[PDB]
Amino acid sequence: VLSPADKTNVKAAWGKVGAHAGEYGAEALERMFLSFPTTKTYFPHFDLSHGSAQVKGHGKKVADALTNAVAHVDDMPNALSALSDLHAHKLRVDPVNFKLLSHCLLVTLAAHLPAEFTPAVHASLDKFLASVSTVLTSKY
Amino acid sequence: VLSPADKTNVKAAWGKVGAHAGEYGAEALERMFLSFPTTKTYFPHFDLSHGSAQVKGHGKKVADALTNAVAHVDDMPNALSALSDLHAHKLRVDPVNFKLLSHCLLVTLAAHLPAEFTPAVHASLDKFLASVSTVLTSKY
Amino acid sequence: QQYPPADESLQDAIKNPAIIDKEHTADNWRPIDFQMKNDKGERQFYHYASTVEPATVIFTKTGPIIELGLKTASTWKKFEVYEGDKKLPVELVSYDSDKDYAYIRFPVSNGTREVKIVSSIEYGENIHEDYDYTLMVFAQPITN
Amino acid sequence: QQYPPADESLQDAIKNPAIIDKEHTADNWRPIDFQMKNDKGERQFYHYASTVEPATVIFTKTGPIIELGLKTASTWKKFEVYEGDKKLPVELVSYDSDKDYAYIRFPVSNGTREVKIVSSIEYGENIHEDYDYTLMVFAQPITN
Amino acid sequence: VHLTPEEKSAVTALWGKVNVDEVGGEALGRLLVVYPWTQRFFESFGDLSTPDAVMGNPKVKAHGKKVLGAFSDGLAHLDNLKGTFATLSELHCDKLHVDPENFRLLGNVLVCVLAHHFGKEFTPPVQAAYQKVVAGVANALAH
Amino acid sequence: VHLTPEEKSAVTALWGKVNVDEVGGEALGRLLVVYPWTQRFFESFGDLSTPDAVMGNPKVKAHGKKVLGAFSDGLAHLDNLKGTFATLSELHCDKLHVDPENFRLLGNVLVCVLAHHFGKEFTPPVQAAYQKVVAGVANALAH
Ligand code: HEM
Ligand code: HEM
Ligand code: HEM
Ligand code: HEM
Repeated sequence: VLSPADKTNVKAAWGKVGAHAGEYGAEALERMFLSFPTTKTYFPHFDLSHGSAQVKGHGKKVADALTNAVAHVDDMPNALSALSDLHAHKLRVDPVNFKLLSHCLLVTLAAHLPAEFTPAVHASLDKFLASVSTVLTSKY
Repeated sequence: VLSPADKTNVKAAWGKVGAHAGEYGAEALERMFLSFPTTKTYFPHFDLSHGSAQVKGHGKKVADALTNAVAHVDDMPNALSALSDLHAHKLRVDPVNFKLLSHCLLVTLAAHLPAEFTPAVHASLDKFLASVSTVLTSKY
Repeated sequence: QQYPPADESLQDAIKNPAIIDKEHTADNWRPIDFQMKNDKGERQFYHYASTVEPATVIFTKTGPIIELGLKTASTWKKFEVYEGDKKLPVELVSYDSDKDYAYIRFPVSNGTREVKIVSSIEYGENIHEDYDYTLMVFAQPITN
Repeated sequence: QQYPPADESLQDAIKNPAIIDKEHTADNWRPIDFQMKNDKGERQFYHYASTVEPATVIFTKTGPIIELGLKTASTWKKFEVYEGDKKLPVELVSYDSDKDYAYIRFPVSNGTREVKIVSSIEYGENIHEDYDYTLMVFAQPITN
Repeated sequence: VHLTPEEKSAVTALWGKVNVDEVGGEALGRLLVVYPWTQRFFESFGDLSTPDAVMGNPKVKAHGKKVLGAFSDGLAHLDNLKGTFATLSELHCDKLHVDPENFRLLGNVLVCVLAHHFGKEFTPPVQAAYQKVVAGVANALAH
Repeated sequence: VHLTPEEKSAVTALWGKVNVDEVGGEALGRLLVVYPWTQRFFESFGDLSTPDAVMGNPKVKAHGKKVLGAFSDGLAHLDNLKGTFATLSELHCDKLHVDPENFRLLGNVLVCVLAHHFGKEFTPPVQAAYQKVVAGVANALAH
């Protein structure tokens, strides 16, 4: 459950990401596949080599979905309805994998936006990503 | 995130608990302390012997809070605000302990209300208790 | 354009685009508390859990109207309201799509203290439950 | 009974009990889409994220009024709106306590296509950020 | 698993009353419904679209018996869980890629099914004994 | 921890550039702010009411250095993490009663601080190497 402060931290920080959101999304996935190779089993249709056109393309879709989620953080279930259908109903993704992508996203943001990645912002982003993960992994 | 079906399952099932809610709350705690003795460190002020007047009394407060949470399942953060203050801000309870009490509550409900404890109801109650736990363990 | 009455199937009446996310504030109105009781004198938990408190008494020239917010609208089936013995007309004035709340209205007599509810829920894999009796007891007698 | 203007400190104006959970639906109104843009021509993300879309054009005899829902109201500080060069009066008509949404209104001229916003946020342990320029571009020119 | 002789006697006594043909299907069935992502691992079993479909699935029932029997083997060799579940651990890790956390979930679901079956007989001291057993099996599979 | 000689070289090379006086305080500080329940274990440290208070707390900084040094000891004895962290495992389990899941959290926070410090230099292949190290240390403490 996000505080008003948490929501503000996330929105303000994500605004500073901007046009590079697709770049970070791509990099977070690359990190996840390398660090946690069991996550690759969800993308057997992908060529999971480094600099993969599919991974770069998928990163942009993941970033655009996170952007949508941040813009509707007050009511994510309604906003991410089709995405919950995909991940929870169809893919049946194990929640443990969302913790791994979330951590990789935080790693990427810390590396690229160190001035913005304060302790307070870190806290709010981790909390936000955990809420997104619950929504995408729940059948509602 | 609860579906309309999940909310209905929980409300209907909890209505069949009724006046015995305080009895189950007490029993769930007894089970938690015995099964998971590290949870006893949160109640050093209690006499944690079996049939403890404090544990029986506390079970009723826990049951009344769960009843309140079920009645306001659509917006638990606002309903459980003071309870989040206690558990998240003051007590700083580790989220792992909420999973343990939740499981013990499910064990108690299964033992006392077997006709009501169907697979679908089980699913919704586990999901509900997980949402209550997130609220009580978050600083918002 | 024709949908089932809120009386018979609330979960079907809420699909009507004419009342989805429609404004429904009255000119003259008052908040009123209430309790839901079952046949054994206990609190009727499902209905307490599934209703917005306080309700609203709306003043009109044809008599006082009670507005009640019902939660999990897509799970309610029957929701008949009786003043003593006689059946009241139940109208769905608005459905909140974002939180699945339905706002229904029914007229009561002046000095009405209680109203009887006969209702059911129907959802999921053929799950069906009847609540043959619930008593909505108002905090004060309804006036104006 | 006197609170700060929504212009100067929205987070303080929302504490006014006169507007907490107050009804605010108009007689004649129309939904209107919009975009929030920054000084570099990009989407101004914080404001897009922090506003309810669509907004509402309310028709009155004194001219068209825009109603905008602002999210995380308790975090907003300054929220000044300018039509071209001249500063507009910003009124807080309602605050939704349950979701921390503030609904503000400001009058615009007929055929107004864009409005300028100068605003800031202030919260937590002395966290303060200024948004010196945001352009609210309407989907169509405002009429009536 | 460090169980006192009294706990072993209480655990063994109730396990002899367990309907082995039924309890395993209910535990596995409930795992799939309560924690729906687990259905991904059992997609070869067929129709898992609804609760009624899962609980009535003969392959869920058949496999549930295998899992119970695995727990029955665990009640023996209580001082050597790691060695006995070694072959199963390698299967679930290398071939199936199941996350360790899920082993604890199934263990806790089995306990709920035991309470569902035995009711008041499934007392808190007895549950406490079974919690040690299911935690031991989970850890053994995670090893 | 099963690391290839290239991974050991990459891990050791970046660890030599680590500001040991600072990185440990930032990791522990962020653990307490991001996962606020962890403050309960460090209530002897004093004021932990705000982020600025935690990061500026000299006892958080002092203890953070102990934790980093513990990780530095872990970079040696990579084929024997269980034995080296045995004494610490017993402390965190028997005396402090810390849940194993929290060890993974702190490990992941350290990795975020490393990315925060090194930026683009903290490449995905390097992170992958550090993930194995932090997972190894976490498991060792949980043993
Ligand atoms: C931050 C949380 C996540 C977000 C925001 C997200 C977002 C998305 C989006 C936008 C799509 C494409 C939707 C479409 O085009 O129909 C997608 C598909 C997919 N997701 Fe995720 N996802 C998340 C987490 C995960 C995780 C943890 C996994 C498993 C490791 C996963 C596995 C997949 C797979 C296998 C697809 C289909 C690939 C394809 O389109 O070819 N997702 N996700
Ligand atoms: C189902 C989730 C839980 C609910 C609904 C709940 C409910 C409550 C309630 C109603 C109170 C008393 C509030 C007051 O009188 O001011 C309370 C206090 C307390 N809770 Fe919880 N609780 C939950 C989980 C936990 C867990 C997991 C722990 C740790 C094992 C815990 C530890 C405590 C302690 C130590 C107190 C203070 C005891 C006292 O009043 O003397 N709670 N809780
Ligand atoms: C302590 C809990 C568990 C026990 C005792 C257990 C035991 C077993 C046993 C005895 C088998 C049969 C192996 C064989 O065919 O020779 C098996 C297979 C299998 N297990 Fe588990 N298991 C447990 C938990 C889980 C969990 C949590 C999952 C995933 C959520 C899982 C997924 C599977 C799958 C997919 C198979 C193969 C089924 C088939 O292809 O027929 N198991 N396990
Ligand atoms: C892999 C991660 C961790 C490492 C390497 C680590 C290491 C250490 C070390 C070296 C000490 C000093 C022992 C001494 O004074 O001789 C210590 C103590 C301590 N640790 Fe950890 N630890 C870790 C994770 C955690 C976590 C997650 C918690 C709780 C959330 C925790 C709580 C404590 C506490 C409360 C002390 C005692 C501090 C004092 O009284 O001065 N540690 N740990």
